[PDB]
Amino acid sequence: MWMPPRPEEVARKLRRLGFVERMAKGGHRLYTHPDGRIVVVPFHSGELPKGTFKRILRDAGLTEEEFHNL
Ligand SMILES: [Cl-]
Repeated sequence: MWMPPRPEEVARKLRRLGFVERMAKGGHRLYTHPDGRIVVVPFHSGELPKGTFKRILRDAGLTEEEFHNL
């Protein structure tokens, strides 16, 4: 089963990989990693739509596995 992740849990996992928050405005935050990945995450809702979660994984350069273990 598809379990919609919470945006703040996604942000904690990104931060554990070395992404750092560079903008916070309008209920969104933009995170960059030293290797140049750039990821925007919406926080206005408590859970992310599937497509937004899959956009975040794409832009973060992650698989589901790596994601869940952080
Ligand atoms: Cl980990």
